[PDB]
Amino acid sequence: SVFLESDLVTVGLAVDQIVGVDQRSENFSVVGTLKLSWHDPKLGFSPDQCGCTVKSFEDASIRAVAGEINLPLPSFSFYNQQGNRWSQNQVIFVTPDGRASYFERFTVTLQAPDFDFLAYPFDRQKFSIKVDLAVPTNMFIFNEIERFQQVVGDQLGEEEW
Amino acid sequence: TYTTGSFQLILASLEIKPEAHVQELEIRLDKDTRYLTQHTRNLQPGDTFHALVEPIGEAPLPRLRLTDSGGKPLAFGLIDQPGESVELNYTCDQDICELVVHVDGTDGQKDSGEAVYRLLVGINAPNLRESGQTPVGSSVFLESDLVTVGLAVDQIVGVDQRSENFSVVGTLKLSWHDPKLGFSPDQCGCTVKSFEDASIRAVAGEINLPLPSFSFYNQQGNRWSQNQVIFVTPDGRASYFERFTVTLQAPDFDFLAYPFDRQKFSIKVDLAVPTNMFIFNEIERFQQVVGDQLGEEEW
Amino acid sequence: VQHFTGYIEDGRGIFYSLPMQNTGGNLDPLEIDPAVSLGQVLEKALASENDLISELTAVADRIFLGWDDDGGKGYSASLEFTIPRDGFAGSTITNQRLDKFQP
Repeated sequence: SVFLESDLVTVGLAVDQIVGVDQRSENFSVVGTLKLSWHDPKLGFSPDQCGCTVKSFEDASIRAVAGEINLPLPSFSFYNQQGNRWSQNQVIFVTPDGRASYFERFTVTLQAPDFDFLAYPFDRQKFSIKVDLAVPTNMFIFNEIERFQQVVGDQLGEEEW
Repeated sequence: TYTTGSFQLILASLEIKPEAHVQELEIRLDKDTRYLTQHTRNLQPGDTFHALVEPIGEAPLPRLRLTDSGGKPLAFGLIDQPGESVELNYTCDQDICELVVHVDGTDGQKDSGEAVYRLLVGINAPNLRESGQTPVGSSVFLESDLVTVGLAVDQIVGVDQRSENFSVVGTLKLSWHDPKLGFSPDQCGCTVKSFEDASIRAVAGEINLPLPSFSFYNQQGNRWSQNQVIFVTPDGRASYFERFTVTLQAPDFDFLAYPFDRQKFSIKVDLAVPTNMFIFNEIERFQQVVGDQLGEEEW
Repeated sequence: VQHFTGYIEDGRGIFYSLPMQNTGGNLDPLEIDPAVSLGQVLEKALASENDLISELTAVADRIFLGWDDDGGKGYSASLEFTIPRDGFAGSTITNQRLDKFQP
């Protein structure tokens, strides 16, 4: 190909549980896991020097590792996030073949401006979790969706929603 | 006690042969495990490495390979003329080269059930089989570090039944033995090295050696840690102590039988490092788990 | 001294005029360019037993008199080289993954 092709990243989101719903300010807090996986050979390395098959970044977002590597990376953001997201198990794995993966377990309060409580308690709501790539389409694009684990998940006991 | 460390002086030889020693491993191939790798020591130049896997309960004949630290091939596997068992031999040419042995049924991907294989791996030993004095020598594989963990709960601070979480305060103790953390007390003039107000990740970052960093799996928000301390002894013994107030998310609250429901408060501490590096070996009962409180209690 | 910068998109091969480490990437470096030989050694390596070490000295040896395979910074030694009479970097089939040997 003669044109510069946008990098392909596969994204997967799963929801462990719906932590809460605030119906007056119209937001909802959800905890789950987010996985990203792309292939940028510029991230590659020779395993002869480091002596290992994986390079690991921990407790740092994609923006921070991009800043300390100075190469473009598919940084993202929760579009309707309120306040500071609580991230844990945040990790980035890079292989010599350029395969890079990002994993995060997040508790996030997302603002929902489409709550229609006119039919309460018979109303049915749409909890939309939007993850926007912070980089333009010409650089990275969400290509496909990874079903690494079930989206809704299984909980013991009943549930409000 | 004797002491170990790296020094400099302001060569000769040892006997006529380097120390030779072999060990064994029972590797289980199942549906969730169709591949395994094991790391080895430095293997000073001139040392020879021998590997041989055989099947016990069947004859699947899993393939073997031997690569470097990064996975570059160094030795392949050729089946012997007699039936069953395989033989692999490799002599290094560079100093401080780590070897990883790979066992895989890449061609034998058919699934029937769990299988067991006996793998004999030795260094400097040209022995055809185990022969004798197998455990007298040192281990040839890189062994995961052993850490003892102890958790105690001072009290249950609170339970939030709508968001399904609970806040608990307690104490956590970790204790391992990594000689790379050791030091000579001649320089510092003390028998303990102390790190304070810093998590294991931070001290690992400022020492640049692997340490058994952990995390509360279901933690919500920032854990409140105090008395956070790490003690290191010259003999490599390291201990971590923390008093924590943590809000843990509990997705297994079943309030269908309230107020007759009985709940399970699960406090999970996950090691942030892989099993091949550190493993929780045993549990330290340094103090009572539930603890004693004056007055009644909601839970 | 003579120093030439080198980079190939896939390591297919670049000759040098005759009248070492790597700056980056996963490349493991080592008068006609063998084109199909890449394909034959690729297919031969897969589903092969007790040969993956062997194909190197078996087939890639016919570029002889210049066999100075770096394979990493382990060598770290220059070669004066010799010319008998008066008168392709990278592409060394290796492995990187640890959970599965995929050349």
